[PDB]
Amino acid sequence: YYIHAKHMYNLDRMKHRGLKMSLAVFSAFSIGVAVPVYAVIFQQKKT
Amino acid sequence: DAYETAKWEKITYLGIVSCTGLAIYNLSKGHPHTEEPPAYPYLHIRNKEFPWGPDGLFE
Amino acid sequence: MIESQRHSYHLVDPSPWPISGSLGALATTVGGVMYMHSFQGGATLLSLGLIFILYTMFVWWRDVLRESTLEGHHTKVVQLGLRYGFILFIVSEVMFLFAFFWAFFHSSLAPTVEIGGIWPPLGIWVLDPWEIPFLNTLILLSSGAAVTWAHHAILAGKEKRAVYALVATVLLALVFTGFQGMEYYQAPFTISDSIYGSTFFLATGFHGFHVIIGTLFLIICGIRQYLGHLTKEHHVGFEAAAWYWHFVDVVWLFLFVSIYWWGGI
Amino acid sequence: SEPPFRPREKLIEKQKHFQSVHKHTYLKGPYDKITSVAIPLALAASSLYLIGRGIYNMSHGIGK
Amino acid sequence: PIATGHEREEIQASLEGRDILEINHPEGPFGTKEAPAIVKSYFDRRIVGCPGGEGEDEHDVVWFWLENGKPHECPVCSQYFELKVVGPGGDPYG
Amino acid sequence: MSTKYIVSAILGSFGIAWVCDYYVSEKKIFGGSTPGTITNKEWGEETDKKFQAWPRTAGPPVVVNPITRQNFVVKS
Amino acid sequence: MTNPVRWLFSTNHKDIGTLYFIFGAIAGVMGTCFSVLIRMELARPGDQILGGNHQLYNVLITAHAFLMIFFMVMPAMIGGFGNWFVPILIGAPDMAFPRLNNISFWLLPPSLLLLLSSALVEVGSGTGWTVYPPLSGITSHSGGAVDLAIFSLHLSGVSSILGSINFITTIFNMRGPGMTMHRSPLFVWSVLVTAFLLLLSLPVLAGAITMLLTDRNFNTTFFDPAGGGDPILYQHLFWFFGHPEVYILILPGFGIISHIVSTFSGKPVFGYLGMVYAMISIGVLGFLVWAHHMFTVGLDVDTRAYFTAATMIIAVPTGIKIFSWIATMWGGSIQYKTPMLFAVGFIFLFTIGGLTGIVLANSGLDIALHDTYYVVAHFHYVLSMGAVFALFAGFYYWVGKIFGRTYPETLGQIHFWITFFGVNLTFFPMHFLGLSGMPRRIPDYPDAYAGWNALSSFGSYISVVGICCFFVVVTITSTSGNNITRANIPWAVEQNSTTLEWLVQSPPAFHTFGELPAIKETKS
Amino acid sequence: DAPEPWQLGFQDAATPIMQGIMDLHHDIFFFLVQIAVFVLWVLSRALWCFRSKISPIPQRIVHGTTIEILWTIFPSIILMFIAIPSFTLLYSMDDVVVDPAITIKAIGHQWYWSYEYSDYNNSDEQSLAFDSYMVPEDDLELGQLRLLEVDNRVVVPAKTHLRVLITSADVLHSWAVPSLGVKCDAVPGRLNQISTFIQREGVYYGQCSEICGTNHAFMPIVVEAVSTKDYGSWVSNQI
Ligand code: HEA
Ligand code: HEA
Ligand SMILES: [Cu+2]
Ligand SMILES: [Mg+2]
Ligand SMILES: [Zn+2]
Repeated sequence: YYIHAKHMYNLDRMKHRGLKMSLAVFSAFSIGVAVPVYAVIFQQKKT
Repeated sequence: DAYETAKWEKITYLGIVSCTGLAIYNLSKGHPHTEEPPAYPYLHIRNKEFPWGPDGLFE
Repeated sequence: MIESQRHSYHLVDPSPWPISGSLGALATTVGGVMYMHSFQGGATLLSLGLIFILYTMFVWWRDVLRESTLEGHHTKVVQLGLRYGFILFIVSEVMFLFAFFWAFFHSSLAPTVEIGGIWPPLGIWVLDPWEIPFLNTLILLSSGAAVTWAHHAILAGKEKRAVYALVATVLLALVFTGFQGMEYYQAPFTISDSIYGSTFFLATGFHGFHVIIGTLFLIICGIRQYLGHLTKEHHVGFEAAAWYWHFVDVVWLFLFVSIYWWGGI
Repeated sequence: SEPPFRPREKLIEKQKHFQSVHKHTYLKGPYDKITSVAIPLALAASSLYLIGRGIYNMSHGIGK
Repeated sequence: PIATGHEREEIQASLEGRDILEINHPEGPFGTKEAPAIVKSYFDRRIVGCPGGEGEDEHDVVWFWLENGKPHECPVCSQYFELKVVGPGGDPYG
Repeated sequence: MSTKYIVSAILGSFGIAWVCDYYVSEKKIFGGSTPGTITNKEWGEETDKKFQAWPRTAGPPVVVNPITRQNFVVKS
Repeated sequence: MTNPVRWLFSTNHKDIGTLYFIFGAIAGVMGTCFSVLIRMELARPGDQILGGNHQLYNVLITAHAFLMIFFMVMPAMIGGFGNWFVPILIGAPDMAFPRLNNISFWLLPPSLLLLLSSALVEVGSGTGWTVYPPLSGITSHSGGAVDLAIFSLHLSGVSSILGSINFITTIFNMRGPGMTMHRSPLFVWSVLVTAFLLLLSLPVLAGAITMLLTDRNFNTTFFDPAGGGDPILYQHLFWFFGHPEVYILILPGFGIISHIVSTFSGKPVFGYLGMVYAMISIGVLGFLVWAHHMFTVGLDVDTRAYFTAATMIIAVPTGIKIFSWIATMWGGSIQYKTPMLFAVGFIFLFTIGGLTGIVLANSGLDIALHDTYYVVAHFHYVLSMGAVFALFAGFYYWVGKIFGRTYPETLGQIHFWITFFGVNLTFFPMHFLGLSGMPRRIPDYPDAYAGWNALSSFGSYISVVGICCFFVVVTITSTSGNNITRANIPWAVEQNSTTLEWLVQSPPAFHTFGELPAIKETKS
Repeated sequence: DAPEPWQLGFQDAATPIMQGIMDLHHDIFFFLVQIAVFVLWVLSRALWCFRSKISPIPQRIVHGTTIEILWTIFPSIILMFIAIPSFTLLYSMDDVVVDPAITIKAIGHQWYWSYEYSDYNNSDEQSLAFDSYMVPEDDLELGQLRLLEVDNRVVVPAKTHLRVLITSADVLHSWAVPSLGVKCDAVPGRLNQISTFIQREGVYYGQCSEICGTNHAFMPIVVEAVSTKDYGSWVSNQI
């Protein structure tokens, strides 16, 4: 654990960090622009 | 130090004695209801029926 | 130890009770809607969420008691901070009941043309404001005096009579809630009546709910004082209980005066 | 001046027991094992399933 | 009464008459002509804030990360800040 | 340093917004309709000639926007 | 398992701040998708993409308003920046009452789920942002959508009350040593004042919507006309909440802007006591006026006169604040980085919004301009520009700190310029239409107003481009392979800093303090 | 009177109320353009003359005197100047010295209006009552506007006083015609009074400004102001 670490995150360490953060932000955007559209799609799928 | 405890003990005992007397007074009253009022428009409204619809809760 | 931590504030350790309580609140809210509108899973979901909130609250207070009584993490400063937080909570509740009182007053100063321009509406048999409501005020007044007696029991080093005063107060609060229940059952008018009945019952019901929660707070403090968890110098739970009960009594006094005295006049 | 109905050394024994374990706050004690890993866990699982079913039914207008 | 741990240490200190963190209030006279304006620290290097002021003037606040080996003078009011460890001088995070 | 990049990106942003607008409201890549009052292309014509003399239910035709259009009848 | 403990369980005010930031970004994207859908529907006269179902359009406007006014600015100003930078800045260890912090944040996402499910159930909540009683009555909706939305408001309100109690007790109790109240920075001060407003006002909203709920389902007559209980009661209560609600979305913005100007002008904030007292007075006079939102409903003349006077008096202190900020740039050694860009844009566009607000504050002018897009332009400049631009400024200024990396500068300036141009094009024609007289909240407009709404619709897509650029910036920051330096940024390299939070580390270690700061406190 | 394409500012006035509104807005805008241009100028000159290449020294002043009181006082007199006309407009618009000559109830139903010029009937049941429906898309002639034309418009005599009692029957509404400068709320329980006095003939258009249920913005209002003789003929013919 990293309670006793010099940096709370120490983000550099993880495995190349690039694909992980890219997917993270893209999935954040997908959840932000998928549900609002999906609500309208479902409402038209209804009556 | 303890005089305050004694004094509030005394007045709380007085309070509960008076309250018990007043409870004896209030009870033993028959409480006969008067006649139902005429059905004014603003009484007994049902905008959306209750889940336990026909009569309100506590009846 | 403090000499290595270099500051007397409190540093808590992780506990899933925040997230669990939030999940319980979501359960309670969806169950509330599904019971408000007729649905299959309504009642069971609402009850399950409500007991979930109760359980998480129980384990949360148990954890706080465990820390502060056995681990001893409460120092003077966090002791003060707890008082600060609870005074703020009481202020919030004051504003809530202020909003309800505003609803009543805005509905009862200038009654509309559609209830005759008069108050109370014709055909609503107002309670005599002196048979039951006066007894309820006397009961809560004696309960407040008993709470003060309990506080001066704890402070004066006499840590045995504190349980006697607390149990007397709990008995008075139970008598009060019983008489409020009797008043509800013997009511000559229901909630679905005019604005008078509606605001009366909403305000009185929330006041009674606050009475229930204050009473159970007092029961918890009574059990703690019987078990010895409180001392003359270091006791915040009892002080919170006393302040909350004084709050409930003051709200009842305003409620009695305005609604029962003025509204019936 | 009277201690309240307990010897107050049972509390000292309990203090020793709590300060003499090496876990987080919410897992100390044998009571809390059962409590704070089985009751809230299964309870939240059931709550989550019922919440999902209820949202589904309300949205679709089924099972009135 | 009953107490153990942090409250016990606090109350033992307040019964013995000592203040636990009395090193956390420097409260020294302004300036350094032949006497440094001194602070105290339990670690190697520590944060210190100067509001300056003989008693009439003052500058709002300046935070400087004071260290052991080098005295540091306040940027605006120009007074020295000489540190003196009263504990084990070590990097604050080890 | 970067004013080239900033200005170029601003102009590119305007271009992209224009393309999205053209596809979504001029050709409607997402289904929709257009009123019969705008596609006729002669409706505004009659709307203006009617601001000259707007029909009425009780009384002769009367003008609208007399001030801001400076259109009104004379001695009679 | 250790990571799920550290996230779902940990108290750690910094980590709760990070969670708040992620939630704020998600909610913001959702709100912008709703806004783009609204603009797409309003692009041309006629039925554009909704193809009818104006009920769905009303649902869309309601959901957009809730999402961005409750789940985007508040979880980012209070939860986002507040949680992080109150205890770090004030010079304190972990916040007071950490468990309340965690419970508030984890209450928020269930509130989000309630709001979306309210937008998704049988038909929807087409009642607007301000749920008015008779439309939200059970005769006119009969769905349950309004019940779900009301419970969403309950959960959000309870979470914000818990957070407000947290912040008030922390500022009053958890300060460092020697630090008198008049040495805590203006960010701390604005968070204190906004927390007081959030503690006092929000329970009134809870009471009003509880009363609406028991009017709908449990069949009371609080807002049913037959039996007394006019809807004016609900208007009064909701807006007694509503205006303190809107002087909460901008006060943390004021604090952040003060800090940014102070750190870019090489000099602290001019007239510190003036700033403090002006902000306290804004907080106090945010309560004494609440019906300046309902001039056209039938109040008597004297109430209208009084609320006119109250709005003017609340206008004065913001003027003091803006002039103070202008003064504290007269020093010199400015440096036009992106946080300074966004602070300057904040000041300018908030000035424009405030002047429009003054135009709206009078009575007769509100008689002519009630519920027309003039009001929409007013509060979109004020709220969007002010709050969101302060948010972006704070985000750059302190992503210098949270993650430890730093954004690329040309992309930061590109994003500022794109967003400024787009969102200032798309909201000025709202002023013009409001003057023309089109009513607010309509899916179709007469042919006359079709001229500008094609031009405003051209403004939303630029802002979408800006937001996509912003997320590219966030990703390139989180994967930037070049840490914090002196050539990149000159802030954190300061061996002497006005604010305490810059001289600690790149991210704070875990307790933010191996040992608390001190204060010399002379005159022995 | 009617909305115009690519229009800046208010429509045309046909009521002393609307004249007052135009004048008040113009005075307010005069003062506030002065304020805005001065603030923008001072901000720009502060940013530009101290741009890191002329003044690289912070110059360190933090306490200011006799200028803080100046920008505390001068905005106060600005507010006094821009609140002198508003109060006068309010307290000269409230008074109705003259008796109203007619009375036109405007009951705001759910998605369509209704009117009753009830003051012409000898009985109790009301004569001269009708409904104001929006004309659908395909029921228009080549000239009229879209979703803003009404069957059987409101008729009103011109150059003579009025008194319209706004009220509703289903949900909140608002009677709102901008060219007359009339906007008020129809709340299902109350009966709001609006005293207006048109000055010229012609037709004036307006819309609902409050969220009614689903056909909001399809619930329009049309008021004709016609000569008194023609109004008399129309009423006698409608009875
Ligand atoms: C938070 C406040 C907020 C914000 C930001 C916005 C943003 C926008 N709004 Fe919204 N709007 C409201 C609050 C807000 N709105 C309210 C309260 C109403 C009233 C509803 C009613 O009257 O009932 C309304 C109504 C409203 C309407 C009228 C609806 C109607 O009349 O039918 C319209 C019309 O187009 C509109 C448009 C827009 C547009 C184009 C934007 C664009 O600016 C889109 C926003 C752009 C951004 C730049 C912000 C996004 C930022 C991010 C996502 C990054 C976040 C960063 C982090 C947190 C790290 N809004
Ligand atoms: C976001 C926060 C916010 C802020 C800061 C403001 C600012 C102000 N608002 Fe705003 N307002 C809203 C939130 C906000 N408002 C919202 C959400 C709505 C829509 C509600 C709805 O949907 O119904 C609204 C709408 C609204 C209305 C109309 C409501 C209705 O009729 O439709 C009114 C009118 O009373 C009003 C009043 C004011 C006033 C007087 C100010 C003033 O405080 C502005 C102060 C700012 C300054 C004036 C600029 C700085 C001052 C100077 C530089 C000094 C010089 C100026 C003078 C000479 C004094 N607001
Ligand atoms: Cu306001
Ligand atoms: Mg209105
Ligand atoms: Zn100094």
